[PDB]
Amino acid sequence: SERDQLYYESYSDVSVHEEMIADQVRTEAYRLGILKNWAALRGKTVLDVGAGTGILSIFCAQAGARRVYAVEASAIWQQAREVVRLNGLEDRVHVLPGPVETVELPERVDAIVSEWMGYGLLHESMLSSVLHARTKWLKEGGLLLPASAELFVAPISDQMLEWRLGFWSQVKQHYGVDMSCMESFATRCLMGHSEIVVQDLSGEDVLARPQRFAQLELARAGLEQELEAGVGGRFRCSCYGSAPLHGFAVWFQVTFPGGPLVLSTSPLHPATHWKQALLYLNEPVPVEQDTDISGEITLLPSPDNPRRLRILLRYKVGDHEEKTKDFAME
Amino acid sequence: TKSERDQLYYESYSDVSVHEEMIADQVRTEAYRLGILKNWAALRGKTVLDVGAGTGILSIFCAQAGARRVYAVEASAIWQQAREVVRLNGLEDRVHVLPGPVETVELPERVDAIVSEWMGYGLLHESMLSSVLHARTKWLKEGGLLLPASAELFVAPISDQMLEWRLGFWSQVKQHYGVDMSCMESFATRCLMGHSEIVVQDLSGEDVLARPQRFAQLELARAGLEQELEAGVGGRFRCSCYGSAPLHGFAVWFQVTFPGGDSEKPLVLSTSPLHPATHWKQALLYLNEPVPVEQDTDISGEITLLPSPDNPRRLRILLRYKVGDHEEKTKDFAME
Ligand SMILES: COC(=O)c1cc(O)c2cc(NC(=O)NCCCCNC(=N)NCC[C@H]3O[C@@H](n4cnc5c(N)ncnc54)[C@H](O)[C@@H]3O)ccc2c1
Ligand SMILES: COC(=O)c1cc(O)c2cc(NC(=O)NCCCCNC(=N)NCC[C@H]3O[C@@H](n4cnc5c(N)ncnc54)[C@H](O)[C@@H]3O)ccc2c1
Repeated sequence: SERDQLYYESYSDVSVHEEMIADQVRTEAYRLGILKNWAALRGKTVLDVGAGTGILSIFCAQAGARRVYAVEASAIWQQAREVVRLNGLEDRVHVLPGPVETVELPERVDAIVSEWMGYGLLHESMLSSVLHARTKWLKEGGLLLPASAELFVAPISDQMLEWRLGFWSQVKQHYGVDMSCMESFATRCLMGHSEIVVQDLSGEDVLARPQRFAQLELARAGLEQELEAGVGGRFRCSCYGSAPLHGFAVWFQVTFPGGPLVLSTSPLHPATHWKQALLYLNEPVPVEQDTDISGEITLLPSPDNPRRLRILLRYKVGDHEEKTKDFAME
Repeated sequence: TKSERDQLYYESYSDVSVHEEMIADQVRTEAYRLGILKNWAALRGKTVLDVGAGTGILSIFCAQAGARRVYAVEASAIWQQAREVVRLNGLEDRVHVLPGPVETVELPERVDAIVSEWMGYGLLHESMLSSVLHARTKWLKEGGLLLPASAELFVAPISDQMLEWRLGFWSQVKQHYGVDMSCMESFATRCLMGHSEIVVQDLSGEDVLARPQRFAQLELARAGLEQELEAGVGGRFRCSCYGSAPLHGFAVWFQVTFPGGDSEKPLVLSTSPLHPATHWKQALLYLNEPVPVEQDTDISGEITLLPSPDNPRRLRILLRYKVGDHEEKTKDFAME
């Protein structure tokens, strides 16, 4: 309650809603994903879980929803009421303040729309709120937007990290002072920790074919029990070539029903504010073409904080013995 | 507490990231390189104290400039890496890395010169200045050399184009997505401008609304400078706007100046938005809301850099200001 209240009012500031709507890959994907469901939303009722400024609710109205209930727990709900009023939709889009867990809707709804994903998919873990509203207020077999999330893992050779490690071998060319001996210290500092690092990679950093290691269907009942215990699964892949293996990037996509539109955070797709979630090994591990990497990745809430993402990594490079690493978000 | 702050600072400077930023800062590292090498005559065969040596790169520049002995004093765990950096370049006979605070180090001798890179954001936030002044009094010989010799503080009124774009962003949602969100503008201004925090951000010359005014100078060689630091480094200013724009507030930045010696022309390391970027960026002091001004609009007031009452290392800035015919206003800022 102390946490929930502190977590909600982190969204009472403009900067995080600005960043979300300024992410055009995200916002266009949601806009299209909603509008493309015009046939299934037309004449139907909708619950926007965590409506924020209310922009997703208004796309739902544009898709022909007859009513949208925009439920928002933080102070930003006042802005959304004015946005709705300003767009002339106060008769069809109803901003209700409070947590979706305890708000009273006038009715069960035909559809849920929500943008609930955090870093590494489940950090902040608003997903439990969405699934709570599904059970309580979505009608049987009702539409969820997006409908599902897919998790991906790929082994990586991070060019940024390389450049930072090799920075110390370059100081001589720049200023006449040799500093190559700092490299191992830079390695321990940048890789030896146990934090999930949130950073933008590109296709150049991907060391093998991405593997989908879990799918979460939002419409599947009892998925709330699974989240507390951890979701994820196993993977196996083979390296493209020779490079220092730095670890793994984890990312996700969300899929809207076809009416199929996919919002991807892959480093092979245009960048989003989510970037990717990097799991560095303690030190770089040389690999070559067809090196076999297998393992298991599990996304869990942290013991100390149920909204903080933790990731249990088990891996095995070639024949170098199975290792594990325990990661938590900063 | 102080033990909380000191442990957070040990841990920070014991980590590679902050040193990578300072050395990657080519404007800074190169100025110090030229500023030191330019003073070879003063430094040839003399002794040097490097206050806060970090990785030792400044102590090595000193040895490269002809110094016979350099004491490279560094309080964080990074002293161990600097010891290896000195050994790698074959300098451990001339450069001695000593761990710990400069306040408690014991040198074998007093020194001919002090070099230090001690400047925080807005010059004095997190400042190692008091460490440098303490080493000056205790270890520098009479008439010894200080590198850099001085710092100067500058203020300018600003129309921050990036801030403008964030303020107008909500007015541009409809053209992009069909949803009118221009009612958000007032709310965004309150968030982005209504706080009392100093914001550290890069600006360009396009942001500077009037001639930058130097309002203070710090001459490191002056004994009893220490008393001015606790009461306030500050000064008064007046300027006239270049043209029409919304006035968002003021930018504060600094330069430091190395003595000429061989060339007599003084090398300046600048953090002005008119000069190449550095990691110090600028300290922005936003008004509660934009104020429209035009060509030759008068702007005047007083700026005082102070320590915060709760934390002496945390920079506080008192801004008193007057825009044209508006009434004088004040706003009290602290670093986040
Ligand atoms: C100086 O600053 C820095 O340096 C900084 C550092 C960062 O690390 C920064 C990180 C950022 N990124 C970030 O924060 N999030 C990116 C993904 C987030 C995941 N959440 C999500 N999808 N958003 C929509 C959620 C909306 O639903 C509401 N809601 C929640 N539960 C509810 C419930 N039960 N009932 C009703 N309403 C509920 C919320 O109130 C909100 O309106 C941004 C800025 C950052 C800045
Ligand atoms: C037993 O020791 C502990 O447990 C300890 C105790 C402290 O109280 C600590 C206090 C710190 N605070 C601090 O650095 N604030 C500055 C922030 C902006 C300005 N920085 C800048 N422009 N360049 C930094 C250049 C290098 O100067 C070193 N240094 C700093 N002050 C020093 C001193 N008195 N003597 C010797 N070396 C000192 C740093 O470590 C750094 O590498 C850090 C670490 C500390 C460690």
